Amino acid sequence: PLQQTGQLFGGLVRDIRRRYPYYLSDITDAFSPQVLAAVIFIYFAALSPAITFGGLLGEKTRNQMGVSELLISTAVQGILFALLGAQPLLVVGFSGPLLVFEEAFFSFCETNGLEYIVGRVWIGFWLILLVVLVVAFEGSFLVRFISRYTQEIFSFLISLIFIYETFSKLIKIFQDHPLQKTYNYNVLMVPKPQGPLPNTALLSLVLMAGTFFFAMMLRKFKNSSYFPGKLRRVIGDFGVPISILIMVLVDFFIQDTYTQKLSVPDGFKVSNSSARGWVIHPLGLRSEFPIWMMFASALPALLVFILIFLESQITTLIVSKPERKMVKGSGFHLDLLLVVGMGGVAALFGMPWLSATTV
Amino acid sequence: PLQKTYNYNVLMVPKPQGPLPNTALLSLVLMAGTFFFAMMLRKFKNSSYFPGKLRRVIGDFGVPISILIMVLVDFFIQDTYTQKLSVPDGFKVSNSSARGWVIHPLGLRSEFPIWMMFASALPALLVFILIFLESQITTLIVSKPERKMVKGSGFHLDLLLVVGMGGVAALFGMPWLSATTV
Amino acid sequence: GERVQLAHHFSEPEITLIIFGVMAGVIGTILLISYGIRRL
Ligand SMILES: CCCCCCCC(=O)OC[C@H](COP(=O)(O)O[C@@H]1[C@H](O)[C@H](O)[C@@H](OP(=O)(O)O)[C@H](OP(=O)(O)O)[C@H]1O)OC(=O)CCCCCCC
Ligand SMILES: CCCCCCCC(=O)OC[C@H](COP(=O)(O)O[C@@H]1[C@H](O)[C@H](O)[C@@H](OP(=O)(O)O)[C@H](OP(=O)(O)O)[C@H]1O)OC(=O)CCCCCCC
Ligand SMILES: CC(C)CCC[C@@H](C)[C@H]1CC[C@H]2[C@@H]3CC=C4C[C@@H](O)CC[C@]4(C)[C@H]3CC[C@]12C
Ligand SMILES: *[C@@H]1O[C@H](CO)[C@@H](O)[C@H](O)[C@H]1NC(C)=O
Repeated sequence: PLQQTGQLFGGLVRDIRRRYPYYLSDITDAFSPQVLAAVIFIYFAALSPAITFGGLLGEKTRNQMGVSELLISTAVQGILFALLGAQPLLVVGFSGPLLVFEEAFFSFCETNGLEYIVGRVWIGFWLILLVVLVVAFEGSFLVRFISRYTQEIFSFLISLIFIYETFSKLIKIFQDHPLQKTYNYNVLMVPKPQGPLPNTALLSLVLMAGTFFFAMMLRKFKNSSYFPGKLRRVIGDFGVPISILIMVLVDFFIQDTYTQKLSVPDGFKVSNSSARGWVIHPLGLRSEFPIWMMFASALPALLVFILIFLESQITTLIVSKPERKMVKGSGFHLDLLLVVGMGGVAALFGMPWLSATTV
Repeated sequence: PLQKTYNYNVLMVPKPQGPLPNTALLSLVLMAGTFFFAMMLRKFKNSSYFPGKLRRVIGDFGVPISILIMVLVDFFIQDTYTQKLSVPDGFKVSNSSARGWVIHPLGLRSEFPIWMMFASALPALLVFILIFLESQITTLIVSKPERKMVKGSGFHLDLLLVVGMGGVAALFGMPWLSATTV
Repeated sequence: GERVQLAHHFSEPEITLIIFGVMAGVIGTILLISYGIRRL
């Protein structure tokens, strides 16, 4: 699939003819409880990072892009990628390097006095042209030069980063509510507790440890020799939902102690109404957009394209290894084109661009 | 218990008279960590990691290592209170008024009744039955042929020594013991 | 949109159609140039 045909848009047509004949099987093969368990797993595994990244982006960009816009963009891009993509197993969502680039671009626009959301619109406009040019010349054939060396190094680094961030969030929770002999019993809770609270960090650690222990025990029980095989596999597939339900019920009966919960916007609305609406004018919202920035946005668009390309292609390489028994095929060109095009379209509506996250 | 509010002014001597924050949760965390470290070191004893001699040395000292690690972890948490081991200040009787080191068989405060001296046999019979069953079943468990015991075990000598030491310690006002299974 | 926005000669559908047309023209020109090479 990584060969260079020499024909314009040849890779896209090859990926289409490789994957779309299996479209009928892509609906019938989901009739199993393992698919539902995977849906429940990936729902939380994509919603929680999306909520965290949307909150951080709203804090850092003065709520120009926030939780609601990121969630809507994730939903739309995931629906379109599942309906039209060549590797539906990929999960489309926001990532940390994208957050860093957004912060850097916001700082640049604040320093230069430029409308940052319109700059994002122009960045997406350049991204669409860049991905069309890459797909036209079959630019995704260079991925064949990425051997197991770089793929495994990137996967190990990303897993280490994920584990480090997971532990650092717990460390931050412990720092926010340290272990002290005395506490103030009159602390305002809305919107967040302004002071340390008893039994918070320890209960969070207990819940995290219990969730991890139950998940590992159910994963081992999947491969264990206990119970009838069908029921054993059913329980093992739903191990993560069972652990999540058990720990949520355990925290539910502890009414007195406070634990941080998931936060979602009240409705489908823009994070900051004053800054922008649903549709952002490429010519400018408050002030006329400069002419030079429209042409200068290509280099940030080039960096975004490089980031998204590397992330998505390495993730596709990892998930489509021959040792993983992938007997349906993967399309690099079609997936890259769809991802970057959806990002460029979502840039117009003031929504963040995404990528195929590895984890 | 886990409560929203606590009284920050609670007397600690000899024991806390009221609920304290972060106590039960930290106790649960310490217990879970001790168990997890002990199990992980027991698995590491049978694992294929590290040189074999060092692996066996670490595995044998798995329980002391886990105890030391958890004690050090609790040590650096100064603010939170956890219940500790309590021992008497010195080698003395628990209640000086009740008895001393040597208890007179004829009576300490009042003359001991004659009938109770002969009636004590049935409680002594029950104690002997309990100690005999406990010690002999424990000896059977620890001296199974499948456990590779190649030195032999003596049931009669161990039973005689245990019950005799219990009877002697009864004179000095000390509890009688038995070979505990665990 | 929201609040008060600066008035422009081209509306948002108009400006996005113009941008898409310019992009399509650039793509077509690049494709024709590439088709010209590797033949002569
Ligand atoms: C609540 C469950 C029902 C309670 C009613 C209690 C009544 C009751 O549960 O018996 C029915 C059934 C006995 O039927 P049976 O032993 O033949 O079932 C075998 C079992 O399912 C194995 O797991 C299968 O191997 P694998 O996994 O595919 O590799 C094997 O298939 P195969 O590979 O050899 O061809 C099956 O034949 O139970 C059990 O499975 C034994 C464990 C019972 C454990 C106790 C029940 C938890
Ligand atoms: C801090 C340790 C020292 C650092 C200095 C680093 C330098 C360094 O550590 O090399 C020395 C030594 C190599 O010597 P070597 O491989 O021959 O040692 C074998 C090893 O001890 C096995 O565990 C033994 O089998 P078993 O257990 O009895 O069944 C085997 O005995 P046998 O049964 O075959 O007759 C031993 O021969 O190390 C290692 O053990 C390999 C693991 C190194 C892992 C990395 C070190 C942790
Ligand atoms: C990469 C894609 C977006 C095409 C390349 C962008 C360049 C070539 C084009 C696309 C849209 C164009 C703009 C469209 C409309 C106007 C309004 C007009 O009164 C002044 C020129 C101006 C501001 C154009 C400048 C050049 C422009 C920015
Ligand atoms: C919305 O943007 C304005 C500036 O236009 C800013 O003052 C305000 O803080 C923003 N809203 C939030 C919730 O940050």
